[PDB]
Amino acid sequence: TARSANTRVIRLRHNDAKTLAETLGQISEGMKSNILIRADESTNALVLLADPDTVNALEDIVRQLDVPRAQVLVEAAIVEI
Amino acid sequence: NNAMSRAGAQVIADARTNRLIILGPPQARAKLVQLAQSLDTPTARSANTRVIRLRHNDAKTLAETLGQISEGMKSNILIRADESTNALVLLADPDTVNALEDIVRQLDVPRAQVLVEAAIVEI
Amino acid sequence: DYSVINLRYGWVMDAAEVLNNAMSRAGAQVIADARTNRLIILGPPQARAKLVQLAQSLDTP
Amino acid sequence: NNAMSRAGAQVIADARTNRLIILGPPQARAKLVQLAQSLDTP
Amino acid sequence: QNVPFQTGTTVERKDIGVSLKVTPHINDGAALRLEIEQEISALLPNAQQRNNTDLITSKRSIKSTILAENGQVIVIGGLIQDD
Repeated sequence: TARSANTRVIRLRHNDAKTLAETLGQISEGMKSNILIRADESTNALVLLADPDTVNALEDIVRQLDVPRAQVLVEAAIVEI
Repeated sequence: NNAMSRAGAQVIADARTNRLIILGPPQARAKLVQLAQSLDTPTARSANTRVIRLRHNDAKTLAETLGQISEGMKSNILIRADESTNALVLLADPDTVNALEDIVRQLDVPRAQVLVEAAIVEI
Repeated sequence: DYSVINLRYGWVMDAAEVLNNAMSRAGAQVIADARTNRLIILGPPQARAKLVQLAQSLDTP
Repeated sequence: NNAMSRAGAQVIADARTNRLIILGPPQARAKLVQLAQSLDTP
Repeated sequence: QNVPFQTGTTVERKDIGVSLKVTPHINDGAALRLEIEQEISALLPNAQQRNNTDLITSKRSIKSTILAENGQVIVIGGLIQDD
């Protein structure tokens, strides 16, 4: 029955796994009957272990923290007469 | 155990297989199976979180200040930061969420620029 | 009689010490659920009605 | 609690919602609601 | 070019020529922030003293921090020197 197959594996885009993992571990006290978010820097992935409400909440965190960032082309110009 | 007044009936828990063995009247059985069916429904302290993007400010710099003011908004309160996407993770009751939104909307402004022209004349 | 009610913003943690002393020094009883914010009260119907009204005034910010 | 001499009537506080539940005579109710209205003045 | 310069003889390598170092900070929308460190060096063969390379290592060197709009040709700096 329960506390069995209640785990999750999350790939990450545009973010490191351990960097977000410290922040999710520091916010996951308020989602606590057990909560475990650990990282993997090899395939940049994130291992979740939580009840499915907490799983959906952490998916809402992750889907709003993994965005493609923006680029700037800077053209500086110097004129001297 | 305190469902019957000060015992008579009995109650036995199974926290591995989540089972309940109750030894008593049939109406307490029926009404508390109904309270079980209302009791295994999700309710509060669930989906009471928030993610805030920041403009013109770092996340950790404001996060120390919000963590140092958030003792007075305290039944739990959690503001942590992210310097990658400059964002701020809030966990609070919705009144405290609106109060911290009032803090954030008055601390993220575009700052002002000066063009300075110094001039030196010598004869 | 027995009943169970919800709370929108009210806390059964704070209201437990209230409702235990709602009856003088016990008779009626009161049971809190701080996970699902439920209140199971076992007593007179007027205390039920007046304290559901205090709950509806109590879950106001 | 010491408004009645050494109890009879009772008094119950709510420090979250600032409520007062008093169980006693109506004149203590009226005079102490008036002391409340003088008491919540700065 | 990349030239040596004496710090004693205990010489050291140092870069000479057009250079640019940008660091942006990007809002979701308009009004980007820029931290510019632009420079133009040169090297001088004409006015040589009794000493080493008179390296014009800054001829312009504007190290500023501005806040611009994403299609707007703006002016960062200037010099008008009359004599």
